[PDB]
Amino acid sequence: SGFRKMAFPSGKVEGCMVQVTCGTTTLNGLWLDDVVYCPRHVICTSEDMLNPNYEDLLIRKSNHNFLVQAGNVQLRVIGHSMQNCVLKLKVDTANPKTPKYKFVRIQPGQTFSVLACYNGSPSGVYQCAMRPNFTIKGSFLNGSCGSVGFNIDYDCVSFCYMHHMELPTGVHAGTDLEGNFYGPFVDRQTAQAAGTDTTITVNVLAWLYAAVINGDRWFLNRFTTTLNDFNLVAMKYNYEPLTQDHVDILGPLSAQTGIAVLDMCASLKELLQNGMNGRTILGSALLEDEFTPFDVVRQCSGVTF
Amino acid sequence: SGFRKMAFPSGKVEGCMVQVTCGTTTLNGLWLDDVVYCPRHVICTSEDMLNPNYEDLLIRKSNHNFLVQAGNVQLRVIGHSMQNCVLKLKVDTANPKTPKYKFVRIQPGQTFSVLACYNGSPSGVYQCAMRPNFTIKGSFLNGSCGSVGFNIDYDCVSFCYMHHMELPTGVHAGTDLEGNFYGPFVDRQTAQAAGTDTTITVNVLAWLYAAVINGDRWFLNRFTTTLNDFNLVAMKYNYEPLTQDHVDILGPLSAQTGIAVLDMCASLKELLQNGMNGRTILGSALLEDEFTPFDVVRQCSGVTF
Ligand SMILES: NCc1ccc2c(c1)CCO2
Ligand SMILES: [Cl-]
Ligand code: NA
Repeated sequence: SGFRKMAFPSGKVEGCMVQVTCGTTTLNGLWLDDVVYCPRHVICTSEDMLNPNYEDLLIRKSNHNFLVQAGNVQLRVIGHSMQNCVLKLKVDTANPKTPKYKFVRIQPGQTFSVLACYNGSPSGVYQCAMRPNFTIKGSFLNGSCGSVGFNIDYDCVSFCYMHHMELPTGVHAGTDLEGNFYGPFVDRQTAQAAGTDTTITVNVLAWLYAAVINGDRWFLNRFTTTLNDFNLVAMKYNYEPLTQDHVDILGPLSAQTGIAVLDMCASLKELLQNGMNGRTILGSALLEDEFTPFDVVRQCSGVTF
Repeated sequence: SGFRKMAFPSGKVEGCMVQVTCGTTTLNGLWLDDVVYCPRHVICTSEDMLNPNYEDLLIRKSNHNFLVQAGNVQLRVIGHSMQNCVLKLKVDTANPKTPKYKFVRIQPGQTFSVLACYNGSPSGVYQCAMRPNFTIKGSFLNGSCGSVGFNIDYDCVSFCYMHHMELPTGVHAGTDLEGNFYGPFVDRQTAQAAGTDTTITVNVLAWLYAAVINGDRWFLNRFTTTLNDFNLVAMKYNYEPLTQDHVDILGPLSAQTGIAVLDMCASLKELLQNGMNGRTILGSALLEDEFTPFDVVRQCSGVTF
């Protein structure tokens, strides 16, 4: 028993992290087969940062301008190109530690593990969710750009995030591994802000099921509700709308615990309208929304990688 | 910016996890050099759980009674010995993936990463603290025994915990890697119960310093306290006593933020009296006690906001 915010084991990704230096700028790269991926803003000085022309900045660069270190071994860059906001550095050696992998783009509300890295060395791992406002509430210091996020399904690593920047509120923005930003952000120093965030309803429900499975039941009640009724409540409390597909995804947990989703929606309605009355749920005084239904099932089932 | 419960990258430990089978029982083992460490209760049978005599159970075993599987490979057991509550199986292959490592016994309040494993395969990684009552609040299902906890300050893995059992309240008990239990617990199924747990005061103070470093000051006040008056108050809320050692340990964070340790104690006193009045600290509505002073310094910027 027990329920913890849990990251995937990070070993398969640790073996892919390299250090990329261009000029005075050092950050992290992802080395897979014979390509190192990193943010294209690595090629900017701080003046270009204000309004960069990335194709122009890249023309000046020769392969030898990119210093890439894998541990204490240098990698020789033999080609370079840009895809959206990522730079792709062709190297002369395929990574012998390349795992089975795919590039995937995730949806807001989905969770993933972040391997935070500095100078090509993994420093920590934690679990994140893509917020509805397309930021992530990460923990990142200067030098962490190019750190990546991922999930593991079977033996295949699905890379979903590469870290690019921090917004003024201290939350974080980045791209998928094809260099498309999550959210309405751009890689330059201009005025940018996170939009108003909302709470991930299906994830809060999943976490209430996790609580019940772990013996925390005080919030259960006799009442049920309807989607249209609940979604009016959700809107009022800045929760994402709950869809029928969300209800279906929670089906397993409803059958396992004997609490139908709209039964649990009635619990959540009452929590939103009245608070927790001094109690906690799974050790939290807040409603937790960064566990997906799959996360709850997986941790309450013991799946391995 | 940001502040997360952050585990160490798990890859160095992942490459040490094996499966140990004795009879009908399978759990996890830790393979370092040519030795596999696992809980000695793997040799218990179903009527041997209340008062097992481990010396008598072990003398009846031959090396080939121990099945050790490392990934797809069977390891050959060529010797065995018991040390306190751990079994040490000598095998005929040194683990080629053995990291630099040491065995460290930790004190209550210390944090570490847990690599949850089932059948020798890692499932996930999360952060735990050794509670004042010598339990940990983990996430462990049947088959998780022999999972380990560790830190990796620099490049050396300090192994500090091996999981043995779950107590009636759902919390977890285990040993150091020399097989000595944390707390008054024994590897018998006779009824035992964790002592009343308390809050790790020095860690809460660390986390409040983390909140100031990341730019939040709302909970400070104009007051101070003597160390003894602080302790007289905090023990009425089930907080651990704060010692001069703890005050010394917090010196660096005090210097970085400009807030004297006993002034931060006065802030904590008021937080216990008032609650948070609808506010949060580093995203939490409760006072967090599983970040040590060392953790905060490792994760936070060196420049206060
Ligand atoms: N706006 C994120 C960002 C961060 C660094 C950097 C750039 C953008 C361009 C030059 O270097
Ligand atoms: Cl310690
Ligand atoms: Na109900």
